[PDB]
Amino acid sequence: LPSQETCLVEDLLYILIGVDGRYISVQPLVGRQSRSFSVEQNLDSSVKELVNRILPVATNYSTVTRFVEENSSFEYGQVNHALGAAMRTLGKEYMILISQLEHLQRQGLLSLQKLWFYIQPTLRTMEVLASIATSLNKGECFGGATLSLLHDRTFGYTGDSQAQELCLYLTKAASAPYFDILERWIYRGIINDPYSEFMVEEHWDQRYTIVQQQIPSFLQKVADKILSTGKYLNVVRECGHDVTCPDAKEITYTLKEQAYVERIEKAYNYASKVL
Amino acid sequence: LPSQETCLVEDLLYILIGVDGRYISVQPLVGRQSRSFSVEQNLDSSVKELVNRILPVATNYSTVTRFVEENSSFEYGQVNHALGAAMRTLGKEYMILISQLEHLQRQGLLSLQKLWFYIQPTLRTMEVLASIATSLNKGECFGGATLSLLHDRTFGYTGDSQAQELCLYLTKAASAPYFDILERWIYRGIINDPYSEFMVEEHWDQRYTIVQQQIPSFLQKVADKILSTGKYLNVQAYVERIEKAYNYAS
Amino acid sequence: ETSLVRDLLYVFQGIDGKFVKMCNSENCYKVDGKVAVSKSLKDITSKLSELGWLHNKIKKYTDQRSLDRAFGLVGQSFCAALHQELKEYYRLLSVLHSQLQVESSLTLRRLLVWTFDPKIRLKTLAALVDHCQGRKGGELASAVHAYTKTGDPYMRSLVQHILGLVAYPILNFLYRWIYDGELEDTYHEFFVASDPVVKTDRLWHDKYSLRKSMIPSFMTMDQSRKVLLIGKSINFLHQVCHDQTPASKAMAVGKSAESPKDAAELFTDLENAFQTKIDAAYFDTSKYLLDVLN
Amino acid sequence: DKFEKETRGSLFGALVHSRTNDMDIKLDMPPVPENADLSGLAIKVPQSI
Repeated sequence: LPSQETCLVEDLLYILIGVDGRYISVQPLVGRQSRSFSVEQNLDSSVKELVNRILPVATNYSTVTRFVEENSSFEYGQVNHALGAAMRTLGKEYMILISQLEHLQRQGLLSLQKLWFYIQPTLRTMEVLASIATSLNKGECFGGATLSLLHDRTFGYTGDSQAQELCLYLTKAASAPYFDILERWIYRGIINDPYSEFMVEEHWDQRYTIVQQQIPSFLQKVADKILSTGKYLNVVRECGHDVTCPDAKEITYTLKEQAYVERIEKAYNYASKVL
Repeated sequence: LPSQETCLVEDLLYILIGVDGRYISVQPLVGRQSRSFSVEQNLDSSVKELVNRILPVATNYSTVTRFVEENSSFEYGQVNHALGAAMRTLGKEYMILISQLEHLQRQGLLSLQKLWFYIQPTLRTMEVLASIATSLNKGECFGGATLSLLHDRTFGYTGDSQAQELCLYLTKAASAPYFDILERWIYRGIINDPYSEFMVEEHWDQRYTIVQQQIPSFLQKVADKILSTGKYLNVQAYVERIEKAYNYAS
Repeated sequence: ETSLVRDLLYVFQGIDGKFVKMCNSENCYKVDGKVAVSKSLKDITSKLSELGWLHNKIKKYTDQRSLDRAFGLVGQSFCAALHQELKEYYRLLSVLHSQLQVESSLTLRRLLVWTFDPKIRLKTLAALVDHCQGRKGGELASAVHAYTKTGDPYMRSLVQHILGLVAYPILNFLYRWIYDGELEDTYHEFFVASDPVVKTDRLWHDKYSLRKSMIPSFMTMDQSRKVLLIGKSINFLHQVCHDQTPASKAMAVGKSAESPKDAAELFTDLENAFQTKIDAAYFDTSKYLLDVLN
Repeated sequence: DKFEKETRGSLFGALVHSRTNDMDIKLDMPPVPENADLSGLAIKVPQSI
């Protein structure tokens, strides 16, 4: 009777995980972004409006992890599998707060207000993971156009510390797969990935399939220079030659998204000369 | 329910020696080749995990019982009591690990699968030595014929490094008597065979037999080269030892 | 309370615990079997479901081998790799049994996220065995290397280390046959096979068919074409007694060094560093082959 | 041996805190930080390793 107010706390900590309560139902409804969780009323109308207040905060997280952690595993080598896997990592650490709250529930040491003040920065973290998961389903994006969207994120938006903070890490960690094969195309003239993400897929030195559906991760200026490099790198394929001339542009690594223009320019004049 | 489980932790250590247990009752069917254990009944359904501690120790005792049937009935000094001695040595180093756990068992630490990380390098170790011992004893193998089996184990056990380390160590510990007898034949020119320790059995017009109850680990062709070093002295690189013997003699 | 806490530790070590479900097949599932039912107990049994079954997939494979001499190369080296991740599975289960029994706490939300780093690890490792249930060494090497093509660098390092160890007999088949001509394959699980045809005195006759249908995805086809002549050119100098490594003796030291060097590290399959000195063997055995006639 | 030792310290990834080869560690999260009582809880991003 007063006890039941603590009992709905313990039922709340399961919503955040994404699973069934002991007196709060979980509906794994069709559609994502919003599935509805049906809160069974109990006597004292005030603590029920209060729980209803904190309820959307657990809800918007619980949908977005679910479909993207399984969808990622189905990816063929593409940057969206490195991306969905990095989300799952940040999703472990959200659950640390769920279990730290349940550690303070051995007897009631928290109330519904004391929970909200704690997930107060994690509300700005979750709402910016929320638009990622919706934008990459709208396009039905593949690996070249995924990175095109995430680029503007790491160079736009402000409002919380913790929102920009997460959004540096995960956008570099989507670009970093791309970079590893980037040095593989711009020096070795091979793709490892099943679908390349660049301006061109593989094939005189105009015999290419231009996909615009998979384009480079930045602005088009480096993309024009990625095509030009692959022309020098085609000539050596055209009639055999030393393809082990580049390695002195590989003693140092690339790894930039604040000055991708410089490393691609240094990857261009190096490829012009060894020809 | 936790108390009954920690009793059978203490009874397993006695079983693992290869002896009578306490409330774990053991019956040899035909002379410790198979031994049926009769575990207690409990209100825990961790009975399956009990039956999974039976099969390691199944192979424990049957190494030891198999190798002493050879070595006490003829007194093999060529291969079978050699391998009986390498295996008694892995038996001492088994039983000190049994003492390592009994020291620990007079404190609260060990329970069901606390011990099973000690059971795991040893499980891989004893299961291959036992599938080795079944074939030597019951195969009917003595002299070189044993070496020829252990040789096929080195091939078969490349997968697993722990498995590879045992049959390496057994196949060289089984040859260190048997190489010495062939060495005095190819170096000095003396041989005596009381148990038929080497292949060449005397009786110039003395014979240079290459028998197939002691078939060699090495090619039959290179065994000829052993044979004929000894012909003119008788009135990895262990094959070059014979070839450098062979150039001396002729 | 404590009963279902102790059940799920015992499914992690095998099957059963306090109740019977006894799934040695199927998809393993936990039935609480109590009069005390709550709806969070339904979600905890579906937690257990793919933890215990994916553990059981490793047991289905290494008991399917039953450690044997038939496929005692690659097939059982793969069971060897899976035995190194078998142990580690038991290890997060022993620090949870140390919390329970006196050294206390039950499973909670703490422990609920702790296991989920194994959970994703066992989806890779259960998928690695699902890929390849064949019993050939060549198509095992094309299967587990193709599961390295996928994204996710958390599992790329995890499989890369399985792949070095599936490969530990495979490169051990390779360089001995290249320098000298050595074989042990009687089952033909070496991707380069031997003796389809009768064995006669050499005159450049056949005794190797490399099989254009089973080449490891870490090797390239034009290189498998080069090594085929290397095996033939040295075995064709079995009509002289010089069976040594051709030209430089600096190649013979390498195989001996290399088998310990691969063990000791993190089990990395070198498949573009290896390709450098097998070029230099093709270059060795061709001037040697003409210099014994000279 | 490097791969085995690395896995083992983290206990198959069931640790995030400290490396241990003891199997006697208590699996527990820490008490709420003092920087997490001035602004509430905040998820640490593993930047710059």
